Amino acid sequence: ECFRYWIVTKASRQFNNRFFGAPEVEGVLQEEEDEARRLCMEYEMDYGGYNMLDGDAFTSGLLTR
Amino acid sequence: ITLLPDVYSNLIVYSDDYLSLMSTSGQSIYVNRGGYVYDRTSQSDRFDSGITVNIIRLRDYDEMPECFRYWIVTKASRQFNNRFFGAPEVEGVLQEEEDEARRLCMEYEMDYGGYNMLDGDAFTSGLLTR
Amino acid sequence: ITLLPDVYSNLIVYSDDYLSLMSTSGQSIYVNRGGYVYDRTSQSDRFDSGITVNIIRLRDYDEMP
Amino acid sequence: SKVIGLVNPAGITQPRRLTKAQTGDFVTGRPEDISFLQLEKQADFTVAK
Amino acid sequence: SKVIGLVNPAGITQPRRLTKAQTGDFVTGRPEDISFLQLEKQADFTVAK
Amino acid sequence: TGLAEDGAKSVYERLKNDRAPYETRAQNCAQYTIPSLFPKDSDNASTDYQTPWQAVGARGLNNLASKLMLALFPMQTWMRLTISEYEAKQLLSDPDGLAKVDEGLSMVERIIMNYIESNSYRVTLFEALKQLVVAGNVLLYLPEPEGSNYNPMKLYRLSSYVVQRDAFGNVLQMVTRDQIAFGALPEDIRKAVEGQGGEKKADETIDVYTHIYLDEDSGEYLRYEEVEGMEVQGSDGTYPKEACPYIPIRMVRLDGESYGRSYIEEYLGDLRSLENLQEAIVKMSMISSKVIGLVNPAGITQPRRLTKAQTGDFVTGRPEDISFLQLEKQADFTVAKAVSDAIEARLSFAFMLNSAVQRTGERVTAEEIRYVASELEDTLGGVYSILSQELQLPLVRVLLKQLQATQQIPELPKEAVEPTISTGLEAIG
Amino acid sequence: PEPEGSNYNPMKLYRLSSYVVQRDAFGNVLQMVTRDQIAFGALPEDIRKAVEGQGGEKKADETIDVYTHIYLDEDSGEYLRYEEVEGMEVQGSDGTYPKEACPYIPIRMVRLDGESYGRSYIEEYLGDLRSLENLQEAIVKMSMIS
Amino acid sequence: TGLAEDGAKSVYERLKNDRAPYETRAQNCAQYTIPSLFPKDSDNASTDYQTPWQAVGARGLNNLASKLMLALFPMQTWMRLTISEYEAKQLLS
Amino acid sequence: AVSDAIEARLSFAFMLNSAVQRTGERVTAEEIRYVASELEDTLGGVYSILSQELQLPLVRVLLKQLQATQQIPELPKEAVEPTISTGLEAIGRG
Repeated sequence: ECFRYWIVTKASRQFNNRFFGAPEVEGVLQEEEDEARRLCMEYEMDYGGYNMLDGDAFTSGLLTR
Repeated sequence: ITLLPDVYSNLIVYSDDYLSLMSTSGQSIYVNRGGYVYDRTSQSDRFDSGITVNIIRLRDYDEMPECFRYWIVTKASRQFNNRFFGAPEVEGVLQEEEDEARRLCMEYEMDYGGYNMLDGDAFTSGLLTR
Repeated sequence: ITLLPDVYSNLIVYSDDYLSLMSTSGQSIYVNRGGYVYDRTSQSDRFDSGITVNIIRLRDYDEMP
Repeated sequence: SKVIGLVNPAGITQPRRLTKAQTGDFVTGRPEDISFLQLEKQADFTVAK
Repeated sequence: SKVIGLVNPAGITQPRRLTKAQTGDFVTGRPEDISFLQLEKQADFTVAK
Repeated sequence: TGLAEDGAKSVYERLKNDRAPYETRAQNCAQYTIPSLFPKDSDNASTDYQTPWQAVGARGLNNLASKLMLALFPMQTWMRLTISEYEAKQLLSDPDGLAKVDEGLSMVERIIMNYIESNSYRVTLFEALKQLVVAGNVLLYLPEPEGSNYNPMKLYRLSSYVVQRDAFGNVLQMVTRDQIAFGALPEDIRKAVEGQGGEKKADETIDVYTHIYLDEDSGEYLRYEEVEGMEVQGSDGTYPKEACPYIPIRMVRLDGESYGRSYIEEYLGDLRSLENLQEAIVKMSMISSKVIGLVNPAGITQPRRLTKAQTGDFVTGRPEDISFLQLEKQADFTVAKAVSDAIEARLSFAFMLNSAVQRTGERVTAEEIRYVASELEDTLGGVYSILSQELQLPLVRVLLKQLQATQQIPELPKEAVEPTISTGLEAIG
Repeated sequence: PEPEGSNYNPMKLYRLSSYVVQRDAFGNVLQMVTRDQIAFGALPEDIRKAVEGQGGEKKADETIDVYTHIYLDEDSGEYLRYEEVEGMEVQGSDGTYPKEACPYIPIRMVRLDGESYGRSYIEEYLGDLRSLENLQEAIVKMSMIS
Repeated sequence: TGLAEDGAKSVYERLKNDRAPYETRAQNCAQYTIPSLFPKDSDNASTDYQTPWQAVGARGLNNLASKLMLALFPMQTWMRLTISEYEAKQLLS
Repeated sequence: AVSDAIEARLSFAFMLNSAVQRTGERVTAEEIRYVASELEDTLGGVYSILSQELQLPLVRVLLKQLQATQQIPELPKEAVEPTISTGLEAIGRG
């Protein structure tokens, strides 16, 4: 759902740039797209759960003792 | 929370009501294929005995914290003004109003959560044992 | 302040008056689900002997400082 | 001798991620959002001492 | 003692490339994207000590 | 028959539940201090005991045992036998009598020490001291000497043996399990177990329980050894309290507890904090000791040119594009290290780690043993005062009676045959 | 080895790989075997005739393993020593070592109960050793890039 | 002959499996202090033992053995022969 | 900083030279006893442990072999095979 919103708000911004340009609508949708992009990143870090100590390939071998 | 599969079909339904599906552990292994929960690590969408996951589930406009209701309105107010009757004067005010609305909602989130870095913390709690 | 369920139904009502419910100590557990108080941790909307929470209740324009 | 973490509400960082995450866990957030309440009486302490 | 990697969500850098990369591996990113949560109570620590 | 009515194994298994809390603590103290010293019962031959992240505990445990053994058993004579309740007739008159008995008592003491050192008692005693520090208590058993043989004293770990005490503190009953191969069994035991039934191979291991109990009828202590529920005939014997060769020694005594507690347990809650702090410091360095080149995507520089180019090769790019991921926790490192140093210094005086004079000892000296002894009293509590009194004196009593039958005793008047014993510092001079 | 006169008699050292030992929880030795691979020409004369007596031509440079097994006699607590070559006991090599005085001296630096073998002193600090290994390895490698 | 009924060949093989963890520990311990002292069974005559990245283990191992030799086995006497013909009568008579 | 700190722990455990024994150009009984005391301070009690398991049996076997080579003037076996002490008492004259 995080990405589905981002695709729509990215396509919504792309829609008025190309075909029918509304300056104020572009101004807000640019801010909204940045906010939507930020949220999809937080989803990916929450989804990934990447661990620099044990999760990674390199450091995991070092810590084993 | 536990998602139970249909014993005959053996596969769980990943409905659009499920905003987010994440594993309780660090790495999430459940994704959507064809509207059904899919274990990407296992390459199998057939589950037995159910799974334990973390789900964000959609609610109505009601059945929501009051502090969040004004933020939902304030954000929706901005878009509604933007889409139909875009007036720069009211648009600037609502942007300031939305920023305050988000500030209060985060203030609600910390108040509701009551998160403790010493004892509520997963890692630090084990360290404090003496 | 305590919220008492109906004796037969064993359900508490999350009325529109209640502006917020939070647990006394921390990590508030009671949330609204279908208009009734729901305990997300225990996954049960049926309570007995009541619950103790911190309630913000609506007041008129008067009765305010 | 009291720890209070002052989370800036305008910030992106959320304590739920920080507390649930294990050691060495990548968490989405910004360091300036997290701050700690401190006693500012440095000048008063040195005169009193 | 606990290590938490605070990744700026607006940043280019993604934790997946950081973890999977071996030692001495070029990874697309920016240093300012990645930060670590630190306990800033220094005045409190020195007065309490 | 009193306590022996249930048997030797039934009472032993019944008393395991009380021993279990002490075993859990002893394992915890080992985990932070030389984990190989007290191993878990399940673990065997493939354990690969993990070293603790902090090294203060392993260093401190060795230091305490080394310092104790120096004071507990110096190279010089540490036992003095004195005569009382008849010295009135011996001190006032008969100058020649005092000189004769003093030489005779000196003869017993030196012979006693030659038996200690020639029989390798010291090497076993040092092992007990290390086990006393990490574990609650140890049982030391002195088997009878037969003819001219080298018979090391047998130490039993806390897991191997059990002992029961009341609130008064005297020993009610104690049971010991011992694992011996069938081929290694003595003649008496092997013939009895064969009479039980079946054929036992040499490698086969069986358990023997030696129950020492206080019968209600008399104050004597009776001991019997049983194999698979049947007692061997030659094991039965009656020993007095003072002469029992089964010596349970507790370092830290608590009223109402049959077992002592380890010295380290009071600091175990502190080594736990030190280990966690040192664990993070090394793990932070492991993150730091990793090279990741963060290439700025908006930059011109491309890593393909940098890697393919030889040394001193002109490559198109900009220096700001290339950057390296670094651990930012500089402030957290110094606060964690600062607390760790404070804990280490706190543990340093607790474990007698820092002592300038004690560091350099060229030879054993009479005053040095006293100086080592005094420090064990100023700090560390009164373990020397108590543990040695529970250790040194019973060893002198039990060994004296065992050797007295074997050794020849000259004509000694009245109490000279059984002199009062002083141990520790009070026998040095 | 036995003095065998005034001839030079060096001590023979067996690495843990070469030999084997079995012990009880009592700490005493039940049985123990040492493996020795020696060239046919270098075989002792008693071993040489036994290999020749066994049958089959052997090249001089070819090495034949020899096993010396000492075990407790179940009837009497006395060590019994014999050597076998190619699964055949050497004739006349059998001997009864005096009780608890066999020339083999199995040595364990660290003694653990219920364990037939012993553990090194390094394994107590092997972890701090390997952690230093990882840190110094990265320090050198970073200097290589620079 | 129960212990030797299988022969030294078989008894060596089964009991060798017991020491398999111990030779693994020695090889791992040697790998970090000095790879030459305890070499594996497979490698021979072409081993090229890589040096440890830290020399503390190598420096310590040689020092530890030397210190033991000086105290345990010096040129001076290191066994004492104490004569007791009787437990107490030897000095008396 | 961490690697140097780890080196300190290993240096003490392995008794890395701190002029404790490197100083001096002669070997004396006093220095041997100094090392013997040091070997008990660290390393647990391996100096004692090896004394029982290595130093003691090695003397016993050679005592038997040397008994055949040199006939002890005193016939009794106790004089022939005296009790053996291999501890710190052996170091030094007595």
